[PDB]
Amino acid sequence: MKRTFQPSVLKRNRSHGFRARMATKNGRQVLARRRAKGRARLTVSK
Amino acid sequence: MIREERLLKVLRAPHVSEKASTAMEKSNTIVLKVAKDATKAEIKAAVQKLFEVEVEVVNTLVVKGKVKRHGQRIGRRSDWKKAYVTLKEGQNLD
Amino acid sequence: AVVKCKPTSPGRRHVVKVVNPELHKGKPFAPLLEKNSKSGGRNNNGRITTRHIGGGHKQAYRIVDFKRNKDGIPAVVERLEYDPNRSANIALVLYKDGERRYILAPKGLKAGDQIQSGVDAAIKPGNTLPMRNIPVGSTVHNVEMKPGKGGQLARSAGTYVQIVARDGAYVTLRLRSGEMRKVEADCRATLGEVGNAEHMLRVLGKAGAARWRGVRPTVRGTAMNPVDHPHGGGEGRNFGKHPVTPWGVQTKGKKTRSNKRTDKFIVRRRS
RNA sequence: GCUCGCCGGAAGACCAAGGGUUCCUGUCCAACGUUAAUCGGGGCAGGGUGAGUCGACCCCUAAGGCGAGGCCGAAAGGCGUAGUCGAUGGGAAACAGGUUAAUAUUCCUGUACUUGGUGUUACUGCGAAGGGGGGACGGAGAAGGCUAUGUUGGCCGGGCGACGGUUGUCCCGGUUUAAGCGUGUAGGCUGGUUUUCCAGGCAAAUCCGGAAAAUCAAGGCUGAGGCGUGAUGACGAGGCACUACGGUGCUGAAGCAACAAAUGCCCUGCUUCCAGGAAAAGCCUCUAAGCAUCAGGUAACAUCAAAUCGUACCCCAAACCGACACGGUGGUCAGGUAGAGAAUACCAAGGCGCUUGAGAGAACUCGGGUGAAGGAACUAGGCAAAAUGGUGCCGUAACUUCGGGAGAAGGCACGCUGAUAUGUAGGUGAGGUCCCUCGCGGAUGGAGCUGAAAUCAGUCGAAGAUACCAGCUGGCUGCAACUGUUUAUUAAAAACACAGCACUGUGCAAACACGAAAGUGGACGUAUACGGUGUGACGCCUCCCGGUGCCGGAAGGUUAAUU
RNA sequence: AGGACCGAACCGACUAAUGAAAAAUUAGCGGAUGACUUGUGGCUGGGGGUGAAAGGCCAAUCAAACCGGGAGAUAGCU
Repeated sequence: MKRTFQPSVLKRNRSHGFRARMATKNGRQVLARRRAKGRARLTVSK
Repeated sequence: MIREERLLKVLRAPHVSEKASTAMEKSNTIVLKVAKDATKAEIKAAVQKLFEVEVEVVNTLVVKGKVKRHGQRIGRRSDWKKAYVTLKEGQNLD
Repeated sequence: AVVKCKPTSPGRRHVVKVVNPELHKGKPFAPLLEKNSKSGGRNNNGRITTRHIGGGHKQAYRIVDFKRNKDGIPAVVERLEYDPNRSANIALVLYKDGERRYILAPKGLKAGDQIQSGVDAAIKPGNTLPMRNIPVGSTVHNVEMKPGKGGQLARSAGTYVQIVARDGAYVTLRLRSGEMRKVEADCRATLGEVGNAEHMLRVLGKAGAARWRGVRPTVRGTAMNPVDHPHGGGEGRNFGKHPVTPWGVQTKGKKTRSNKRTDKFIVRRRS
């Protein structure tokens, strides 16, 4: 059965990666929040 | 024209292994560990100056670091650049 | 000519082709072509703005000349061509100076026919001249509304406009709708009817044909649930409401012209 | 190790995606592995990924994204021009063999190619953000020419049979060889060459386009395959020396022909159809500003250059997505016998026996087999099973929109052997002989090779479409015309859609829709068009305006802000 | 020629019996040149999308997704 997650690296990056996040204000905010939290992996970026 | 200083920094070590030995013996090709940033030409230059030996050609490759586990904690070894440097016919290297 | 297809399968039974042999069997004039990608009836916001558009065949855009400005140079008609972008047929013409253009093929036109734009040009089919120069009572197509703009009225397969009157700086057109409309007399117009008049006799004959023309299916409001359309819901088939668009506006009869800027030019509305 | 069994259009081989060391070697067996484990995709250590020509990067663009100014918006921000990004598409170049425990079009051996500089001598119009060409394109169909590949014969090497026969019309194996360079064929496209002029191609153009005129019927472009060379080489069945039983070193015969043949190539072709079928660069060409006897261009030749990153391994799976060593997952390769076939059966190459076994042979459950007589009596319902099942030929009703219905129904023939005919009809096609504008040419010729289908005669069986494979049929009737679509995971239908029909709106800055707006879709469309609504092929058809809507009217009554 | 026919791949899911499986199995079944199917990338966003329309689908979630916040909502009820 075709399950929901069907990985594709480029797609992932474009969607969720650092640059995408940077591009918008909300993305930036998210990043900031993550930083505040103390996340080790700030984004999906490898 | 590569700088002397740069050249010295390029070459990290000789690589000892069965394959390397074979290369040395049969094909007249030395297997070096080199700086990850070191391009082929630079490597060649280093070889020529620092070992005093004519170079036919340099093949490089990047070796990826193995992931290991020291007890409970996970940790990755560093990547490093290997270079097969083929010396010209009759060139004997110390 | 129209051709009723033999019923060798259902979905071919009711098909009627409109087969013109005089069209060019060949690749069109490539310099006048350009790319024309499909919308899916969706705007820059990415939302569907006009339902039921989608798919259909890839099509190039033939660059048709509706402005029709080569004044004084006589052109000769090289060939008639199929245009997928319109109900009419187009005609590749060749001006004496070596330029080619596509035009709407008018009714009588065929390969070898000479045509001409300009004030001086002969009042014959395919020739183009300002409506002050065109005799009253004549049938015209590809009619400009603003001088210099390009033909906007009567472009469709078997349309034409009657010049009913010329009163000073304006002329009154009897448009195909039945609307009588004032238009500046310096606005250009091509003599005769536009070509492909048996276009309306074609019958698609199956669902697939429609699809091929880029038309997705249309669901009836009454078949929906109330959350979707004003007509939705009802156990079994109910419909106890005045017909309306998906956005609640009356559909059977309610007029929607609001343009107060061009009310002056409309002599009489259609009926 | 020897048997046995299973897959073989895969359960084999090679990739992409995704994973990220799972690869190979040594070593260890606590845990992990549904049991044991000496084994492992487990633990620990070490090793392993070699590129000018494969892929990325790179040049070019599509959908789309971002977007200087800009337009718009309380703010945030939205849209968008110039531009700049974006492959899933376009763009230079490598093949064969050998090798590692583990890499190879990457190493080695041989033999190649590419496009850049730099320098040269030789020549002499070069030059783009511009012009033109080209690139550059659909579906279906039909062949014909080919090859991959296979079969048989020849050849070469080996064999003479654990049991009757087996020196022959006998048995086993092999019989392979690239890119490149040269040739330019089957075949496809197009008339060429020169001269003159011209409101066209944002300017110019010797280019393209258009007009004339002259003269020659062959000119050019394209093109699989074959042939030659590449190759006195390589590989080569197996023999022979050493042996850490893993292998290593030497050696090496023949290496042809015919027939069959793709869904691959010629073919981005041809024919045809309507639903009318990307873009931009590379590439070719034209000039402008310019420069002017300099640069630049093409000419060969020399030299230098091609960096960087990926390359292990899994990849229909125990390594990816499914919590698991548990269904899903795009591309490429496609042997034999039978067969229409990529179906099916048995096999090859290759890969596996699915990580608990051993007994026993109760009830009951699951999955199968057979069944006296009866044959739907079962049951809500013939649910399920049983049956039908192939090719050829004969034959086939109502009704019909004249296409259908129809594979209607129903029947007959079917193996093997011999003969017709030591193998026919056909297919293919070598020598020889003749012609010739000479070649991959044309004629004639028929050797050899291949080869159905039929008829007649015999013959075996209970049974010849013998297995696997492979329609059940007919009669009346509701609904929906039809092919389609639908409740991912209890509903596939009579529901939705549909061609068709009707009403209605909409004159273009269209109605309408998404947007505080700018704008965008509608549409680069223009009433034979577009939107909405209902109805739903085709046939025969299809009173009430009092109520509620809509349309038109505006005499009077009533009536807001305002005053 | 064909939204033509029979039929593998491929796409589906009508009948049947039966956790390996949070929808599968085996045996049959429908479509199979098209209103087909499929890879890669793109776009549409929550009273919003998309919908051959079932209130279907929008990450095992849908008559209004998920995450965090208002928030210790309120609970004459248990």
